[PDB]
Amino acid sequence: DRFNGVSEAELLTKTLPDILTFNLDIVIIGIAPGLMAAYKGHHYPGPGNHFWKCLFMSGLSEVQLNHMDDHTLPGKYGIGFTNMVERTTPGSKDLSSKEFREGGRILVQKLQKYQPRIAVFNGKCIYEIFSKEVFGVKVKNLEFGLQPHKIPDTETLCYVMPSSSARCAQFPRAQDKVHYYIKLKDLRDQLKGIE
DNA sequence: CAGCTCTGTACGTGAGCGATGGACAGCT
DNA sequence: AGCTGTCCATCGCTCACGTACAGAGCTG
Repeated sequence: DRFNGVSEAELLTKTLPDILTFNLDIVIIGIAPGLMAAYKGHHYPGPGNHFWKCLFMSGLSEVQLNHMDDHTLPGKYGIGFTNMVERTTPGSKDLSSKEFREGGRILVQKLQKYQPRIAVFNGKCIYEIFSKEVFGVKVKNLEFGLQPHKIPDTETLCYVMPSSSARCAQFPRAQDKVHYYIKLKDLRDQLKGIE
């Protein structure tokens, strides 16, 4: 067993709650919660996931944080959390086309409410669907980083990063993703100097 | 033909897991 | 000196909130 006696079937019935507030700077949008997040009730508890490590190596967090700290982030730092698909999935390749499109609609309504300065898509696959469904734009070479469109009727920017999951071989280490988190830290700073 | 879409497949790290064995202490 | 167990170091192994790209099958 990997979940201390809790069956994987029980975990798929559990959900992970969003941590959203008004006047946030950053909203971290994951694909869908995984088995460990459903179990813990916290964001990115995967012992090999790069999220908390990249958030420190980049300087967004001044100390080395963990999943139990996610609830302190909206007030201490200005970071929020939400997901494209709400349902617990053991992987991104288990989700269906309809599910993501249902999620894209429910996600855009959330962003139009809370209105963060930057919406961070923790995964490229979810921006592919979102761009097509919300902006009617399907481009050949989709890239990471700052995107050209703002969330409809808001001033929220769209930032895309490789998934913090250790699954992708194209960015094998946390060190290989850290660059996007630093460039995100710069965008937050550039925007915070509005005056 | 040229450009598009949908789908199948391969790819690097490092963390946790269960199996295994060598060190070492306690007892004859 | 012989025997027996526990502790822990370590091996082999799988897996993680994906990504990119080749190719078949469309379509203009």
